[PDB]
Amino acid sequence: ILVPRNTLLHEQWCDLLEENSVDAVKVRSVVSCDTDFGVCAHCYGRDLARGHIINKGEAIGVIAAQSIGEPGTQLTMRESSIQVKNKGSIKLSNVKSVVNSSGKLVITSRNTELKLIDEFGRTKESYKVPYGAVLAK
Amino acid sequence: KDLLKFLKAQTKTEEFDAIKIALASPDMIRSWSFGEVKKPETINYRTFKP
Amino acid sequence: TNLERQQILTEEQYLDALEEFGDEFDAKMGAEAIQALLKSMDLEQECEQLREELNETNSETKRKKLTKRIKLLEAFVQSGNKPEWMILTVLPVLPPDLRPL
Amino acid sequence: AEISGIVSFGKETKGKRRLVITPVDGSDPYEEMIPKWRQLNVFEGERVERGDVISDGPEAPHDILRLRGVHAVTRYIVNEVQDVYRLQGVKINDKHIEVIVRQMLRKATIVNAGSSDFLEGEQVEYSRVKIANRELEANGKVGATYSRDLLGITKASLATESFISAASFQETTRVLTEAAVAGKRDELRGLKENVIVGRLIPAGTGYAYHQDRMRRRAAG
Amino acid sequence: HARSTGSYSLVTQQPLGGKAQFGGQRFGEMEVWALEAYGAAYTLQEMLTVKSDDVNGRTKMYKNIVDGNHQMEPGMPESFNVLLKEIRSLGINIELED
Amino acid sequence: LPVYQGETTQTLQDYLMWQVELTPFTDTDRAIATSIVDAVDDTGYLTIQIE
Repeated sequence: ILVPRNTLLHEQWCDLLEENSVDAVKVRSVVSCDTDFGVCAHCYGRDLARGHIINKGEAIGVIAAQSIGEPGTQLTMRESSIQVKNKGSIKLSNVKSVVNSSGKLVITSRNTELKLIDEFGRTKESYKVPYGAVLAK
Repeated sequence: KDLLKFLKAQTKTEEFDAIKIALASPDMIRSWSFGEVKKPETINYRTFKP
Repeated sequence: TNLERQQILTEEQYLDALEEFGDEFDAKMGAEAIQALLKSMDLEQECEQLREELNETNSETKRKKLTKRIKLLEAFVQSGNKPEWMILTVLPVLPPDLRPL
Repeated sequence: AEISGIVSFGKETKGKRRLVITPVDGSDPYEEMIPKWRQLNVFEGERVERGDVISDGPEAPHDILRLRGVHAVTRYIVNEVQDVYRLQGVKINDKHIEVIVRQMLRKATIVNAGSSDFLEGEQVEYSRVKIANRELEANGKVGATYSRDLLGITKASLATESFISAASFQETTRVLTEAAVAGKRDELRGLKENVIVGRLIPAGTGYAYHQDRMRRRAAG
Repeated sequence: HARSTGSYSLVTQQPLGGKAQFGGQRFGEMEVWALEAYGAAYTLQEMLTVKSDDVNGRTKMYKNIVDGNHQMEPGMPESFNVLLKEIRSLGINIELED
Repeated sequence: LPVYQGETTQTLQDYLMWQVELTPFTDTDRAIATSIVDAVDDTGYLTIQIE
């Protein structure tokens, strides 16, 4: 185990989990805070001038809602190439393999997506390919 | 009027809670209105009165 | 008379109707026609009929616009508002301290 | 499509367009009318399985909400948003994005009344409160099948509780009529309601002010 | 330009205008929402009761401000009464229960 | 519009009342002063006698 059920990622678990090569974070969140009114603060946080979680009654949408509206600096009025960044694996992720004319396995599932594993679960890219994909390696 | 509460009676505010909105029928139109209108003149220029 | 209760009977049509059926076919052009027309729009039987139809007569169009009627009915009911009130009768006069000069 | 997933073809000419229905038997086959306008994605065998796959065209919002769901749909939304934010160079916290969603997808759509009400368009949260209060307490059997419906902004504003609020939103002439015919009540629960009213907005410290006030009002 | 007791209007006992007869500004909505971000509840309370049209409120306020009492008496907004009339002016029975 | 400029005024007697409010006064004192104010002439002379 790396962490408890109820804990707030203060500062040091960051390095610890980065060591564990754990990239997915299952957390309770907005709405996911089952609260019956707004959200439970257990799924809300601090993220602000208080490094301490927002106190009760916190109007997060207030902290929001202009948070987006600030971005008024926006803009208006508007299969063959696969490249590898570092060392990695194939990681077809449940791609159907079929008998092929050449010395490889065909792709029959339309859901094919690769992944490159260099040294840990951390990857470089996906480089998904169609059913016309042929495994060169 | 004792002139102390009659002056004092002017100012008070309630809870007023749970403001509602619903339709209305003319009997209460008579009720709320302290009167009904009859003439299209508003004031005089000869004496400048209601 | 062979005229629908809510039957559009044009002025010439109304004249011919009064001539033919005599004083039997009531036809009007005033809004008070509507004043009555809603004043005689019972909610209970109408809602029961709409419910029976939507439960029975169901289609891509029959399931719709009928429960809409049922819902408008249930709303005007549970509210308790005098519906003919919406066709108001008594008109207030502006308080001049609002409607100033 | 998610009913009976083996590639098919046919209904090239019907009341609909070319290749209207290409469903399979599967389990409980459904009649999926496919215009098959630009191109298709029909495969030879095991073309698909349970769930929905993109055959052709950009995705649609209700599509992800209804078939994909939410937390994944929330993921898709947050992705599509932080993408432009990065293309802008913004620094935007995503708890914001989750909040925006939490506003957006309410009034879940119901096929089963579940002894609650035989209609459509109820606060998914109100649905949940009712489901907890009735299924757990007395009738677990009173199960209302509800489909969490995502709602867009330009209307979901109208989904407001205090007729005081939402009144001006863009207009209210109809809304005033609606409040009336509804016999509708503002209830002064909200912040904008308190504001124009000028009452202890359950806001800032006024959270506690309205808190003690509500404690009194339950007492009365 | 500044003014501490500016002309509350005859209509809405609203400010005279902008320095027009020692008139003043009108607050900003984005800012007021930001103020909600403060949850500056007393600030809002005075801004709409102390800092609104209130003859019955500005009077007691000036009296206390002289008196060093340091309190504000909100009562009830009068623009509320005006709109409530406009509702009763429209086809609406408008009232508030207890 | 319905309001245009919509600015109220003192009309003097209420200006006197403004000072009376800041002046220390009792309920009977306020009532007597207000009654005195009620029957007041434009010239600023007392319309009714003390009696």
